[PDB]
Amino acid sequence: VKMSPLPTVENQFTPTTAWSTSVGSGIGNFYSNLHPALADNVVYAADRAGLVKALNADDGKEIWSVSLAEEPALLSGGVTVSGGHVYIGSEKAQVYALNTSDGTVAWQTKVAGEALSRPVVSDGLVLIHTSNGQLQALNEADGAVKWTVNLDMPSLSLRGESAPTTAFGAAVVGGDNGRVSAVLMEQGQMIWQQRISQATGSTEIDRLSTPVVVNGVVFALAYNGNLTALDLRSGQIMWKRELGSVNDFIVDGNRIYLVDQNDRVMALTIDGGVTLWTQSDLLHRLLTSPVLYNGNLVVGDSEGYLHWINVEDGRFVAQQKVDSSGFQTEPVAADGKLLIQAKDGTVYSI
Amino acid sequence: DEAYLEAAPLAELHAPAGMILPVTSGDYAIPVTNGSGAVGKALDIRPP
Amino acid sequence: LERVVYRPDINQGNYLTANDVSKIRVGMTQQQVAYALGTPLMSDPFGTNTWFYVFRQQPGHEGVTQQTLTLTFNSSGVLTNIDNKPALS
Amino acid sequence: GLNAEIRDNVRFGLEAVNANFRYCF
Amino acid sequence: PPNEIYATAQQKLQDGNWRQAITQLEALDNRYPFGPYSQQVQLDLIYAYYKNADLPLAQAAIDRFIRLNPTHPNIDYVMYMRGLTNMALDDSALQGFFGVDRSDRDPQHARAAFSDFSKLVRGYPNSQYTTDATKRLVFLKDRLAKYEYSVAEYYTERGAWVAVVNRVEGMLRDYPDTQATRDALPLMENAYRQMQMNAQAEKVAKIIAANSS
Amino acid sequence: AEIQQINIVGNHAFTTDELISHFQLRDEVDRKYQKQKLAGDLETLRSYYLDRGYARFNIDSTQVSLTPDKKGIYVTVNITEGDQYKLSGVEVSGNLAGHSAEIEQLTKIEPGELYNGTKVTKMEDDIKKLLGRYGYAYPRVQSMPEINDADKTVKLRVNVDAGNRFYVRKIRFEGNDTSKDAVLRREMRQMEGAWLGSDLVDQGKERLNRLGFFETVDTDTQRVPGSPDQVDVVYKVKERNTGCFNFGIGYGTESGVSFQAGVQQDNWLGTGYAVGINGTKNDYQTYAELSVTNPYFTVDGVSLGGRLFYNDFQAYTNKSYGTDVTLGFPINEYNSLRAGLGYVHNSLSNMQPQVAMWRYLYSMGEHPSTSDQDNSFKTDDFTFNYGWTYNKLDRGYFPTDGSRVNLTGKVTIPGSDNEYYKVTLDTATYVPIDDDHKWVVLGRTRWGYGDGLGGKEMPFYENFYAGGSSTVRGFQSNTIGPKAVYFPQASNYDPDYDYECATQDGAKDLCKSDDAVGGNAMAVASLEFITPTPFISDKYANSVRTSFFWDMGTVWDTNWDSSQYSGYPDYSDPSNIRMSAGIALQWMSPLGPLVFSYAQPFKKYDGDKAEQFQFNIGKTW
Repeated sequence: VKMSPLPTVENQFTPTTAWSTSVGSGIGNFYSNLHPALADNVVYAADRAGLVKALNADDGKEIWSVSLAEEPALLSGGVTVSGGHVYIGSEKAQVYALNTSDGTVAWQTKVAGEALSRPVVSDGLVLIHTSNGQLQALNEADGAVKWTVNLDMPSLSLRGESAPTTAFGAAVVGGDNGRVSAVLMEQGQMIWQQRISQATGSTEIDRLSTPVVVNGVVFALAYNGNLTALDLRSGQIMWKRELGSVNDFIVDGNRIYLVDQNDRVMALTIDGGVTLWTQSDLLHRLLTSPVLYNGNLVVGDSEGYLHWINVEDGRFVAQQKVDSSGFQTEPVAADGKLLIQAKDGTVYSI
Repeated sequence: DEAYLEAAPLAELHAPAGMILPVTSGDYAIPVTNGSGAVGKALDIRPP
Repeated sequence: LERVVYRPDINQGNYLTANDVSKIRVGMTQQQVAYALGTPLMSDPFGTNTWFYVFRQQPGHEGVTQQTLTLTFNSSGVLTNIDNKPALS
Repeated sequence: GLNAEIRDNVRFGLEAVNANFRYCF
Repeated sequence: PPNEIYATAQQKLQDGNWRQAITQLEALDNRYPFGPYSQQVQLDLIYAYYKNADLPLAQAAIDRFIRLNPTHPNIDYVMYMRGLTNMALDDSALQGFFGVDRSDRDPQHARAAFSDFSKLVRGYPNSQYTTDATKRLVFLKDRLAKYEYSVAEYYTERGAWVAVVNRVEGMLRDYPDTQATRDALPLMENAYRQMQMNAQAEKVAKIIAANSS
Repeated sequence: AEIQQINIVGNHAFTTDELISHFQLRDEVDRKYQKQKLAGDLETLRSYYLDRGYARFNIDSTQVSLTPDKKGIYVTVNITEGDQYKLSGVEVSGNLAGHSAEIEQLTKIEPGELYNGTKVTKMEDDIKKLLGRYGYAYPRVQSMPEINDADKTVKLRVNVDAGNRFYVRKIRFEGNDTSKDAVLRREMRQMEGAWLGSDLVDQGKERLNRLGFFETVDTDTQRVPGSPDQVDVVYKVKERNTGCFNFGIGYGTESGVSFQAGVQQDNWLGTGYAVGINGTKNDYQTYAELSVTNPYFTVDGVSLGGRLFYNDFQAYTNKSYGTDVTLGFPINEYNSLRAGLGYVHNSLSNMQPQVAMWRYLYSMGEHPSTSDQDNSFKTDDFTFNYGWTYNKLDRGYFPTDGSRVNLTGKVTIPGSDNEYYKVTLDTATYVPIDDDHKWVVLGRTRWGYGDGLGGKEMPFYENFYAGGSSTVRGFQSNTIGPKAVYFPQASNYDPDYDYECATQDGAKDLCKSDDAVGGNAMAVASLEFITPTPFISDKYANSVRTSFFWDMGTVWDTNWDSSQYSGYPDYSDPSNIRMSAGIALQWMSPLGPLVFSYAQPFKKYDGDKAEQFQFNIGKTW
């Protein structure tokens, strides 16, 4: 219905692929927040069918693997690695708690709803969201339920119930009804709520997906072009802009890095809605969320390209293809290693 | 056609001695009119 | 030998049964009788305030079966007479 | 090869000549 | 302007092809929807549709006119044409040709026509059209009574003697001055004699004798 | 933006695929924004669970979640399961009509059955239907299962209120413009002035549809205003253009002067009579036929009808004429009988010398000279006709249920020139295999046999023929079966252009031919698979039918002298069954029925002729 352009630019650095391998079938055309994680020089990744591997981060060698399938396991929610355990959700409402040193499942429980979100491990509890608006905290010891809260939602869209951001014993979550809420994590006690966006076109307008808290300042945005800066202990909004998307955003260096719902690349200041620059060469071409790696901004897209963006002005630093099958999920980086998985099982380290 | 001009005269029934005829329905009554106008082929039915 | 030609069974008139007619008494109002037996299908339209209750069946090319009840009311709507023919004769 | 359908549900054909027509009731 | 096309259509109506007059009038109806002649054009289309046997459109045009002209100095003409429009749907040229008596077919159209003419006669007693409407009403009253006669006659052959009695009583209540009731009365006498209800049969016999001639 | 998957959460008794298999929404061979199908699927899922005893089954919520950029839809339902409950019994109370023995009997269950919501609904309909048979028009029936959780059992409480009786005051008809009222009032089984029953009124719809005159019959039971216990039953019908007037005339310098004309109507000016007039003339053949049928001579169903016909052809020379009269009447709701008498006179002359014809002629005492065309014969036969029929079909144009049987035959009356008998049997059965009656299985068979009396052969012009668009599709009409065997003379054709074998020079021995003679016995059968129209404008959706078919049939010659003619194919062997297959379309056009078909005669024998693209005016089914 619309043209998808490509740039014609020099590949300044021709980034070298360090290794690649595949894990089973992979994600394919199913939209989910399934992504790898890296800890202790071990890369953890999973297939939608249920195959989960731990790989050697330096050469891609398989060091551990398990199958959680019987119907398939339908593993989802990504991989969260914290302390001695790895936690994975599922579309069957099951939550698998595995150990980091041994992939034998420590326990399995159910959360009464699809676990289509990233589990968060903090303050002794594992925080899991569900598509039904039920937010639940589990005991990190045996998976026991500690508390739940119940939110509402319109019958409209998939938002992913973006994972909570925790601070000072509480957490902030973005509800798919369009409200940001703060809850006390020791009890499940609601602290405050605030609305981000409203419209007369409530039937079609989309809602919140990932809140970020920096020095007590809350950043949040909704797909329906609404981005705000909020207080951490109240619903007070400091400033608002007509900005938002479904993808994650990065806050660092006193700057906010966004990828717009329309695939525009945008940067703003931390102290307000002031725009620093935009880039449109990828506009209307599905982009992944940004990652900051060795000082550069890196994004992928649906055709297998990776793009190295100069964080100063948005200037394109490099254009390279790694895997022509296309990227759908979040690229990740840590401790100098940039890891990414294609839309299929293939995992690359650049 | 003019077949409507051949209808038999509406010769009304009379009651017998004793028993009364059923109560006349109020429907299909025809008001008494003068009948002074034209009928059939003698009537000009063009628009005014 | 028309006896072999099929004829659909014919029902005529209102239904009557002993369980209902045994309840009728002189002194009932027209509303009470109409309630007990139901709306008459036949009456005298010629000025006599009377109702005719007729139960007629002719199934199977069999003999005619009929029970006849005649109810006579006064000008006030009060039943004054009952005439019940249990069979044709 | 002359023909006509002068009215709905009426058909005529003319066409040596083999003229024919149909009405249905 | 509509002047020349309308005048041409009028000459086509007086003598000529009614379909050309209709084509011209429809062109004027679409080209000048609100012009000074719009009402005359609508009245002429109603007439042309009646004359050309396009009765579904004469009915639609009449209802449109009535909605647009709930009051009009010549609305009695429109009602009179409505009555003729509905009475025209009773006849059938093919059934007519062979001399078949159509009285037993669906009578709903005759009742609709009757209602339209009754409203015409009652609403405008001084209209020049009430003489013809009176003749229409006299003819139609028998058109409707005869149908009930045919049903009453059919039931005496099957033996539904209760239906016969109630059907004729209904006729007697609604059509006391038609020929069909005077001819129907023996059907009631027979119905009251096949059942053992002689007390009522004598009443009927007295009615027949009183009106015999 | 299409649905990518359907997820079920909390299901343990059934698998995802088993439950999805009953939905109208599917993600595999996609649909979008189907709100009505989602609602239908949720109701279906609830009923599916209720049918297995899960009395506590509850659906807590559903979600429809659109993916980014309208790439797809996720559908999910939240399911809470209970347990399976046993039904302990049924307690019936309330204002019963005095027929508790039947009300209780209809609701009986066997101990140990699991609760089933559909059975409860059936029990309710079986009580409303029963009360609707004695004359209670508007009963109220309600039920509520009492749940005993400790014992995992239920007990059903049924509350009945019979209401009161209703009577029919008038039966009125609307919408018939041509058919006489006396036609519609012959088909009502519910009489005015008597108690109502729905089992009686519903038969009027079937009777009128079987008549075949109307496109639809819409019933109604409108209540009388201002009356506590009376109903006005009204039938609304729409008449189809029934029959046609066909005329054409031929003229030219090579064609000469000829004509063909006729009139065919199943309903004559709407009076219920069926008539048929046909005639045609040309320079070598004349034909005329007249028939009339009155379906109602008496009010109880006795019917009368008959016909006269004449024809002749000059080349052999063949002239015939005759008349017949038939009387018939019903003996119950579905069966009827016919019988009648007729007379047939004919003559033949200059008959071509053939073995099949002459064996018959010899059997009567005739002695034509070998290969001598100078010959003649005359026949005057008196015939007795009889027939039995059965008809339980639901419709007149495109049947969907029931079956039809037509057993007919005739015998010679002693003293006739010929002595013989002939019997035929048509059967057809419709079996629906879909609740919407769009997919139907249709089978048809035809059987027939004839023979003589006293050692005589049946006259050859009464023989059966098979093949053609009406009987076995794909063969040239009247070509299936034995062919004429010719004798080896002094004709007006011998000089040239004649049939060589039959000439003085062409042959001195017998030969086979392509000229069909039919035979003494036949059997034909076909199977059609009736399917919905792939696509057509709604206007014609109910006027067309499509089907696939497989046809077979065979005709064989009894008394074939296989020993005297051993050098030629033995026509006594019935096993040479002809088979074909193809596709057909039927259309009820404003001008009458048409049938179009294409077939391939995949199985054929020596002498068979093929014709693959056919259509006709069937006047059958």
